Amino acid sequence: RFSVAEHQERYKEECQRIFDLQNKVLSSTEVLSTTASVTSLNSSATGRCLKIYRTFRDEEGKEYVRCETVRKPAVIDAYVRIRTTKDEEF
Amino acid sequence: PHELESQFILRLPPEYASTVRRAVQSGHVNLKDRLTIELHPDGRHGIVRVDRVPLASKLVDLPCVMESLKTIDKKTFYKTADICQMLVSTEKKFIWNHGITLPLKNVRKRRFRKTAKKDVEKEVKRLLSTDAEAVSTRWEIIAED
Repeated sequence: RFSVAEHQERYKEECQRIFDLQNKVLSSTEVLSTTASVTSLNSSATGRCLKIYRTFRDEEGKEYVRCETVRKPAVIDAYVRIRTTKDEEF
Repeated sequence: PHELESQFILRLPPEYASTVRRAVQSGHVNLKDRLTIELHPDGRHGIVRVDRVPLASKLVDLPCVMESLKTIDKKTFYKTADICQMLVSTEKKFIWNHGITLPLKNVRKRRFRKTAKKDVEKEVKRLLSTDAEAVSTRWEIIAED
């Protein structure tokens, strides 16, 4: 609890141990056998997906509407961020 | 101008690797006729022909980054290029999980932090391009559907 030496000593010993472990891992000629478990994020914090109905005009005369759903939360974030920016860009 | 040289690693089957190694250490131009490399317009597929025998190749991405370092006195080493690709001969398939050295195997699965790699943004660009043609847009929360 005496940071003067306790904090300095423990931090130094931890750093030395980490360095020794890294050196041992680098020096191993042991052959390892041919994705590690990770937390799986939900489709965003809100658990939502992004859809988009949209109108266009075909050759001759037509007015078809396309509804497209984006379930990729990565595509979502980048998509929305531009609109919110373009909404403020006016 | 100067263009940075592009070095990659070629991995061969072990008998063909022994013949290519013997022909390289010999040093004649006979090796030049014997060893050819044809890279297909896929960009991730090829043939390596050892002694006119075709072998099927894939250009894969390596999980670590290697750097070639040349020297004249073996005390100071100058970085010459970055190596990140290997033309193993015999997308997710074009990514190699293991590293070249023995301590690094499946470095991607175990010794790599899983912050992220990359795809999602090219899809975003395509989505914005499709969005451009819109008059009435409809988007909702969505649940278990």
